[PDB]
Amino acid sequence: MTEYKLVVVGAGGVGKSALTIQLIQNHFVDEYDPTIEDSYRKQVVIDGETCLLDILDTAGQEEYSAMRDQYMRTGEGFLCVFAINNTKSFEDIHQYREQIKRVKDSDDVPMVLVGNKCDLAARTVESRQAQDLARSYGIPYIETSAKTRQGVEDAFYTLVREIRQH
Ligand SMILES: Nc1nc2c(ncn2[C@@H]2O[C@H](COP(=O)(O)OP(=O)(O)NP(=O)(O)O)[C@@H](O)[C@H]2O)c(=O)[nH]1
Ligand SMILES: [Ca+2]
Ligand SMILES: [Ca+2]
Ligand SMILES: [Ca+2]
Ligand SMILES: [Mg+2]
Repeated sequence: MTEYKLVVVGAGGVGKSALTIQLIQNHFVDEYDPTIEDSYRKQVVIDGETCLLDILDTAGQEEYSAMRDQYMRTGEGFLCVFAINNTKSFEDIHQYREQIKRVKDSDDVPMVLVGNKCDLAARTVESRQAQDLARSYGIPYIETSAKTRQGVEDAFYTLVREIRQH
């Protein structure tokens, strides 16, 4: 079976862990525990292929972002996450993308842009704005909620499909 090495990156609090944990363990994490670096592994069937997802959940806080560069180097695809109720996290995305380009030493890295927390009504980032950004990078935009499960499978699976196009 093929292994896919997925990396989840973005600002602190945007819901990286919650998204990952919702995909792998099928429940919502209500509390906020800042992440250092954790991995998860699940065998899944995606478009007929049995594959091993290896997911690295990275830190978003400056204080906890110690070995992040080194860990991200082996990533085959990256989930770039912001929260639709946090404009600064959307503004920060470019910096995460620049870091992926450094760490992979390449212009062409499989990525998906993710607007998380789409269950909340306090939207400051409109879909159209995220779509444009994603369009400039040549990647898709998917909105997700880790709370309701909406788009969660779709976002990670799309990322596998992006890696397959590489
Ligand atoms: N309503 C809602 N809340 C969410 C969602 N995703 C995450 N949260 C909430 O936001 C907080 C932070 O989520 P978490 O996954 O820890 O964020 P993170 O990106 O892994 N934080 P860090 O970068 O510090 O590791 C948690 O209290 C969590 O319940 C979502 O889709 N909807
Ligand atoms: Ca819970
Ligand atoms: Ca602001
Ligand atoms: Ca606005
Ligand atoms: Mg986390």
